[PDB]
Amino acid sequence: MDIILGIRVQDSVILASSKAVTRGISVLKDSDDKTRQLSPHTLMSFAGEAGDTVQFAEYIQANIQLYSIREDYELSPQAVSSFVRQELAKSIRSRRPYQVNVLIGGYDKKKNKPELYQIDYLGTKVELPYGAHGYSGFYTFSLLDHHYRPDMTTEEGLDLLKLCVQELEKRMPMDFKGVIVKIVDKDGIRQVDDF
Amino acid sequence: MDIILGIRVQDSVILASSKAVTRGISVLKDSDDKTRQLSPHTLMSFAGEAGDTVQFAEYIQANIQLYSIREDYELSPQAVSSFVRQELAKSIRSRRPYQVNVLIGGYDKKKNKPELYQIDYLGTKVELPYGAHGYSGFYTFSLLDHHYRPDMTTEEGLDLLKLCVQELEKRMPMDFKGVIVKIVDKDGIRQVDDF
Amino acid sequence: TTMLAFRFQGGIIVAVDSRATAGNWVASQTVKKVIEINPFLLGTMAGGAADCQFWETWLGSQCRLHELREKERISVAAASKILSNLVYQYKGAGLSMGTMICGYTRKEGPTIYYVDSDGTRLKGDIFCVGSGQTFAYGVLDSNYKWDLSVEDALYLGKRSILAAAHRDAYSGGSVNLYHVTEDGWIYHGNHDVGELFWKVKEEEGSFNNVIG
Amino acid sequence: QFNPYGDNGGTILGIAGEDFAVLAGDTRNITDYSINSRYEPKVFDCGDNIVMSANGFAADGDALVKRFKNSVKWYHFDHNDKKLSINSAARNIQHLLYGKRFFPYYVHTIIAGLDEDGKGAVYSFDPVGSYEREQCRAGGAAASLIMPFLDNQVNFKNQYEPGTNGKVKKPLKYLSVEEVIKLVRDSFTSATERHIQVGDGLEILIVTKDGVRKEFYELKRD
Amino acid sequence: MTDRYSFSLTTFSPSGKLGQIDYALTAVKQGVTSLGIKATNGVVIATEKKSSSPLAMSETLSKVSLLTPDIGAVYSGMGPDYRVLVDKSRKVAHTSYKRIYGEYPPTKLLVSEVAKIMQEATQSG
Amino acid sequence: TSIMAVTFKDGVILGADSRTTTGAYIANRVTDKLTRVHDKIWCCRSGSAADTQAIADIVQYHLELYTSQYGTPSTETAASVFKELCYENKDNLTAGIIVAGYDDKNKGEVYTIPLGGSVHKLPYAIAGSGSTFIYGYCDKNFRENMSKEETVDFIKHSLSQAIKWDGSSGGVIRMVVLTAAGVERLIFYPDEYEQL
Amino acid sequence: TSIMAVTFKDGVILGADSRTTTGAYIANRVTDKLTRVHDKIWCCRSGSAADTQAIADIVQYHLELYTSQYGTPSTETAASVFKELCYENKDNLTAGIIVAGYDDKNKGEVYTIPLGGSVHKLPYAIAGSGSTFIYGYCDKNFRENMSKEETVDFIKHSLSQAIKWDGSSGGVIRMVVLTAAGVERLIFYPDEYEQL
Amino acid sequence: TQQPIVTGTSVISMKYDNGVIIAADNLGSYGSLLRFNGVERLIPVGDNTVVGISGDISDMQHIERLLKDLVTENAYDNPLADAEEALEPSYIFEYLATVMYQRRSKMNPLWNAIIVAGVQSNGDQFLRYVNLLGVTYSSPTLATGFGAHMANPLLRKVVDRESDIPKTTVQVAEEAIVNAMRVLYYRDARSSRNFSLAIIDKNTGLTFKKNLQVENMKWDFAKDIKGYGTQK
Amino acid sequence: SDPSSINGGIVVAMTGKDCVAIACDLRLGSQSLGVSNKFEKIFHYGHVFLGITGLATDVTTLNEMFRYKTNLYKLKEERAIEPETFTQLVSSSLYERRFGPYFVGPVVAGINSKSGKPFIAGFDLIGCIDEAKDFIVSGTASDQLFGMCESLYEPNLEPEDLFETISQALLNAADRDALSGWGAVVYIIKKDEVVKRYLKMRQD
Amino acid sequence: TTIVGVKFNNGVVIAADTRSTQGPIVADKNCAKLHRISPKIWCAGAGTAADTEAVTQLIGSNIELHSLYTSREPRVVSALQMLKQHLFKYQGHIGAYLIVAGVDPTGSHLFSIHAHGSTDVGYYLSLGSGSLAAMAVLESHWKQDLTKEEAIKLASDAIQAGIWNDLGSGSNVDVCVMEIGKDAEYLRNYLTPNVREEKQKSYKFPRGTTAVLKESIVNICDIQEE
Ligand SMILES: [Mg+2]
Ligand SMILES: [Mg+2]
Ligand SMILES: [Mg+2]
Ligand SMILES: [Mg+2]
Repeated sequence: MDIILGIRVQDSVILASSKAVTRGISVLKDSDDKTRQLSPHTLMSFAGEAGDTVQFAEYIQANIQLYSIREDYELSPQAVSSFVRQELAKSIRSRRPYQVNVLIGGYDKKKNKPELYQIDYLGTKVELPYGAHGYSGFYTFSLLDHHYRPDMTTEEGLDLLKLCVQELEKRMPMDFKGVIVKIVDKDGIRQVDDF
Repeated sequence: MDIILGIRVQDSVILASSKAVTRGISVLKDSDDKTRQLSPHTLMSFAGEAGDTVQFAEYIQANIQLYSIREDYELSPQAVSSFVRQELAKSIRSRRPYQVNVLIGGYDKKKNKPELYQIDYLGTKVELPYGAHGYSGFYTFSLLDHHYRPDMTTEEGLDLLKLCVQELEKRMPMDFKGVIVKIVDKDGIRQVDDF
Repeated sequence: TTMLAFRFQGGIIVAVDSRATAGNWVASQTVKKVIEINPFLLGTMAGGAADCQFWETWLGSQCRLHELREKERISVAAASKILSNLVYQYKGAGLSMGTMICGYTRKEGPTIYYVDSDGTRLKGDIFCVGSGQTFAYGVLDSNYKWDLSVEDALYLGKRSILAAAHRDAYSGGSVNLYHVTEDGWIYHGNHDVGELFWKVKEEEGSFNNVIG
Repeated sequence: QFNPYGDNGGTILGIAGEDFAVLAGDTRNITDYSINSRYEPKVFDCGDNIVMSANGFAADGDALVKRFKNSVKWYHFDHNDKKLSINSAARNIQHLLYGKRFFPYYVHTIIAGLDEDGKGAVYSFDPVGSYEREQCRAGGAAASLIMPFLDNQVNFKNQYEPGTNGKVKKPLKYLSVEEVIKLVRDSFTSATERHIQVGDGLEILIVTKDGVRKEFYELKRD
Repeated sequence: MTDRYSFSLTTFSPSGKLGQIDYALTAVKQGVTSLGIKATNGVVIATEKKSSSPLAMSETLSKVSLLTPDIGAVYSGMGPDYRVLVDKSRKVAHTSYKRIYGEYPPTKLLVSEVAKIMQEATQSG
Repeated sequence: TSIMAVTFKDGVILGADSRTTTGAYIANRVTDKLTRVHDKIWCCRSGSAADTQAIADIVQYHLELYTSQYGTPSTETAASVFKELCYENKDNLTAGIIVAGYDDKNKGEVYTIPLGGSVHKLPYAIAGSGSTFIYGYCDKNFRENMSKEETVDFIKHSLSQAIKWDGSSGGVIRMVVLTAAGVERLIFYPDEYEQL
Repeated sequence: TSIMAVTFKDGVILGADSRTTTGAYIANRVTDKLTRVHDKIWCCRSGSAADTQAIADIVQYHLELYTSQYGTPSTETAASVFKELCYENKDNLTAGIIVAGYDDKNKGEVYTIPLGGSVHKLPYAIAGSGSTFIYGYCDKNFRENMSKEETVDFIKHSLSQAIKWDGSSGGVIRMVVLTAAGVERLIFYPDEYEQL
Repeated sequence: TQQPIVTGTSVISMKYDNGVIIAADNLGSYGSLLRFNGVERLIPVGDNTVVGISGDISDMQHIERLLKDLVTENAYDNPLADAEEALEPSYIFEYLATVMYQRRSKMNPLWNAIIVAGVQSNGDQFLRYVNLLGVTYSSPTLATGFGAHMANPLLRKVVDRESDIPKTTVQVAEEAIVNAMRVLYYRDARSSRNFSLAIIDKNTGLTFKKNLQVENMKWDFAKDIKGYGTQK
Repeated sequence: SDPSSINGGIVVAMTGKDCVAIACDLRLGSQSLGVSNKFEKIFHYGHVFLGITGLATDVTTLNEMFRYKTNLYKLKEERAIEPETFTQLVSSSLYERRFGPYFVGPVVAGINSKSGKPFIAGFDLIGCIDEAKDFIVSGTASDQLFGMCESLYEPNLEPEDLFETISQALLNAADRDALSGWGAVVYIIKKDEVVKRYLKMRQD
Repeated sequence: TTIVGVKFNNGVVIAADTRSTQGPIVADKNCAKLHRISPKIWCAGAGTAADTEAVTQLIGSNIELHSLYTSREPRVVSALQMLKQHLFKYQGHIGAYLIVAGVDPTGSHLFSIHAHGSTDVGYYLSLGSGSLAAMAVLESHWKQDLTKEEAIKLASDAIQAGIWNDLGSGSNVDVCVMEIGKDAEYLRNYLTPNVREEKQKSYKFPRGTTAVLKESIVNICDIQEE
């Protein structure tokens, strides 16, 4: 898939992911949701090779849901991200590796802190205030480097995100058909239905 | 370059050409005019390899302008298209061929008829009621095959053209930044500045 | 090849062409590219003929075992996922498949899943697959509405394949139509493109470029 | 590097009548520009009123036919000597072929017989098991020379009724076994003239409710 | 070296005469008589074998020459000039016709080619 | 490499040069290419040194175990063990081996096992890169039932020419004589054989 | 191909087989590989037949024009013309030529011109694919100042072995004798030389 | 997958009125080197079958051992091993054909072309071919390699179809085979003068002829051939 | 990639009693995409007809080339070129591009104005002449055409019977080729009248 | 293609089959492979058909001009030298493989020439995909001092071997006999052993079977007077 962005503000993590699905010549869909809820306060967006993306995401989702039921407890975003990293690190030396890059946006209820983790298909994990995969960072990071403040509100985060998407829509050759935006905070996960 | 469309209606020829210029990663320009006026009643749009497109178009323009001055006479669209075909047919067996595809829209003042010629970089010429180059025809020809009539007005031609562009904007993966539309009729060449 | 499937008020329309080529050579004009998985489920066939035939027939066997075990009609979601999970196991080995699994159940309503040999599984309202997919999409996109009648929807699917059959060299022969309802699919005949083209040209006034 | 495949040439043809079916094939076997045999049977009676030919790479063709004949034998053992219907044989051959999906039998298979209503039946397969019931099917080297002819002379394609000028098609009247055999012979005679791999002999197997009958005809040997 | 005579040696005189052509015609006038007669079913060409010496074998000197299987030539004037023209005429019948059309040229066109060669020797440098 | 084995009246003699090259560099100029797999069954090795050493070591093991159970093996049996290894592992080996031995029942025997793993029983055999230059000489000069001294001269002269023309061959000429009397090693230096 | 030239007391003799192959097919079994470039200067050809024929034809032309101007050329001069063509066009030729000739001043001379276009004056020379198998035999059996009959026997025996081992060589053995007496052609058939 | 190293060239054969004949030369080539000159490539199985093999010699020696083991195995617990339950040519062929196709299907072929010649229990002539691909075919005349291109045309002039077989005597058939071997010696660069010939007759049984030579060769006309064009 | 099958199309020519026939499809494409249904592949220079299949730019270029050459021929010869002579001109012209050839499959058809003898001929892309008595085929469906022509053809057909034979040969061959069709034209040629008929066929 | 050349008592004979192919397809069933370089010098070609024709005609043209220049009848060695030097120069890119035969004041000659420019002399030669089948026959039946009748027989038998056994060869046998002191006799379709049998059915259609959209007269005549 194409553009996935993430930004961690004061009290939430915001993930923006493109809606287009292109199979070579034609755009087959323009409303695709490139994300899975792993737990009530943890969201994962993804992009990479066709098929492997959803297969990997749903596999992770199933494993975290299994853990949640077994222990009657939600794993911290850090713990979930480490589990995901290991799976991708394991995968890279497999017979056929998962070609999947992910962003994990979670709200840690223990620490009362939002957390954003960026993990590529090699199992390269970094915790960031804002992140992206593919070429998305090339267009957006200069704007984020300038405007980002750790004490931003969710509304300010969304405005900075709009500026990033506008720059992408201007300078990117591909039409990614806009983005679905989701917010992760203390109350859980919700979708911004007008963006 | 990318999308170039042409449609010959009752009394005019309409050429639509994309505005985007993309050099790999970035869209360098979104207002590029991919056309040259060869004579007062003959317009040529073009698409193909970078550099060769404009070089070829301007070379043709210079030659037709030279003919116009020498004879004090405007060549017919048919004569111009044959000259252009020969140049491309000559080019294809050269050391380094012009990789340029063109549409030639002209109004023949002698016959009082609009004429549209489609020529690819091999020197393959065809006279058509409507034409395109690249993948443009794959998305638009089914619409043109359905709605086209030989007795259409210029306004109806523009409306059918809008439907074609809308389908392109929906199903094409690339953002071609809209089109510049030009009309060729008995009064000459003019640009539709709102499309 | 050209196939489409779209959801609408009255269920699903499935329309396909009938041509099979081996290079420039037209091997057949009478190919069945819709597969009757069972009386309620349809599958389209693009890519490897054998891969689509074999595994969607197999899918029918898995759907039958499901309803024997669970005493309930299998969902389109579950049926499509059985196929996508299977081809995903073979990923890299060289399966070639592009199919739309189409069905109409109580809990889901009319549902279409695009399933693909690299593991893709997409739910959607309109899908078009094959060498002539771009031509069919053009007719579909400009004429599609949810509130189409069964009669008009059937024609739209027929007309969209005809558009592709005309322009795409590797599409043609005849058009097969299906209408998928909750009580099962209904076949709406084989339509020779040769005869259909002239009929549509006259009645519709389209294809003025072509002399008839 | 070792190439496990080869091309033994040959051309086969199956036509389904109203209450009969024919499966014909030339008897010439070749490699490159040499003739291996002028008479090497290619169409086989496999039992249960089924005839079969697997044209292309002969080693794969012989193996497949051998395995299917074996399948017929075990079908009888396992299912109380039940007759294997042509549709059931078709589906069974799909599984034999697709079982080698990643190391295919390099052949184009055709089987002929009668369906469960006594009507003529021909089934055509690709190398990996995709199959279809067909009325008319040529396979092998000269298939491209024969099929257009059959579309014209069997299905009366592009033929209209005189006086109507394209408005009324030539009606599709049923052909007799004698009429079909004429078209088969003419098909192979024409193919022999224009294709270097076709020649020597023509062997036709005819299937009716009475059983399987054979007919042999000479072809040009150059 | 190099041929430094790149200019015409035949030029118009004040009276409009091309001297060198006139003088060439004078050389032809001194030449031995040759003739040609056309019949309904054939053509004949003839000349005298003016032997320069009785010790010379005049059969080895061919004044009448085959150009193509259906075309022949005879001359009056300078023998050596004729001989080289016959060589050029035979070759041009092949290069500018037979190798293109797969057949020998018609009489009038071969004549036209020979004429062109003679014209060029009247204008070339 | 230049190697050969020749049967004669009293048994068989193996002969070889002593040069081992890595490209144009002589990695070893005093190599012993005559290897013992049993008391009176020896072999000449050509091809990959690693392969032929590994094979010979395995054969020596097989014949040692054979002898413990069934007594002294025949030269044919030794050749068969060589062949079995070379034939079954032909895809991963580059070995050209000549097997020579002395029985009292069968006397002197020579078997050559070329690249493919085929076996050929011969009166005499030549192998190695240098053998190409002496096919003519050996064919013209070999006789059956030669004396020990004649056979030594035949091998000495033959390998002398092989060494002369083949850059991959050289050094000393080693020989091993297999008869009823026992096992005799011979060596001939450049100053001796170069003047022949 | 198996070709050779040998100097002896009265002059020089050229020898060759008659087999020409296209892969494993013998396209010509009675080929004449002994070619005349001047009255008493001949050559043996190996490599590309097209190349060696073209070269020899050009040399024959050069020596014919040389003779018209300067009189009879030397064998050294002929070899030089061969060399000049082979060396200057080494990128586009595959030719291995032996030049042999007789002067009265210089007597029998042999020059070999291998692939690169170098020249080597020798007492005798061997070339062609079959020559590899007779380097040992020829080196051991060649003597200087042999008689005509001895030299014929030497060539006959040598090419016999070359033909025996080389599949690319065979047919008849052709020979050309160059002396003061003139030019003599000889031919020897399989039934003769195979029993040697 | 491999490459052949030591190889044997053409094997030729044909049917006649009372049996079959098969022949093959005694050479084992090592590329263009005519390395081994005493190689027997016709291997009899019992008194009713002869298997002729071309191609890789190491694989031939393996097949030879398989056939030897087949005879041993058939005799086990078989009182009629020298009678009704003796090995038939058709049994021997089908076994080899099975092996050849299995080996090609594992991408590890026996690099050979094989002709099984023999006479069945009922007196019928048996002649069938199999190669490294597992390809099989039968014909009145069969030949491998170069023999396919040069011997078959000559042998087919004697027996052009099935009906010519009863008209063909053993003297005529052997004569044709021997001539074909001469032609191959003239024209195949990987052939030798020495060859073996085997006749399997329904009346006189198996006649195995070793150490045969190509004779009556024409070479004299070579003396008149000079140069390559203009040379006199 | 293969220049001879980018655009598609076919030509067929037949001889009859005191007549010849030449026919072609009307399709021009860019591989799978159909571009034109009016791309005629038969041209004529006087009474000599030339059909050309293959790469369309070369088809157009060669027509212009032979029009050029036949116009000069006529001015110099003072007569129209004959089929036999034109055939040699095509062969000559094609072979002069031996190592940079036009990717075409030409077909000549006509009647000698003096002898009245019907004539057809075919060429490969570098000028090798095929002068068949019966029929000549060319194009992406040449295999199919060979099959139709071999079975349908019989000698000495009358003009109106030859029309049906050649039309059916083309039509059914084209319908088994993805890159041929989209219309068809048939020329029936007699010594001093030529009729041109457009056929009705399927447009897929 | 199968082509042979056979020397005999007082001349030489050359023969060929009549099949021309486009891969596995038979383009022409009665091709003429025997070509004339000069009246009494004929050749037959295998390989690239346009190259074998173009090269014969070029050398044939130059041979004719040479004959006229020298007032002598053309020699086979001249055709050969001109052919090989032309072919060598193009380094095999002109795929012409020929058998050249003829008679001239010097005598009767038979040569073969390959695309790269090499030539060979012989009493009997064969060329093409059927050359091995043909040579098998020649090696079996050729002898010294053949008569004209024996040589024609041997040559046509050699071609037949190719026709029946080589898939690249077929149809008929063409022959040309060049005898010393005589006109060369070209025997087109000397043998015709492959006539197609009568078909089982006539495929002549009823008139009006084909659907027609438009009819029109084509103006082949020039612009008219008045
Ligand atoms: Mg189509
Ligand atoms: Mg044939
Ligand atoms: Mg030899
Ligand atoms: Mg079509």
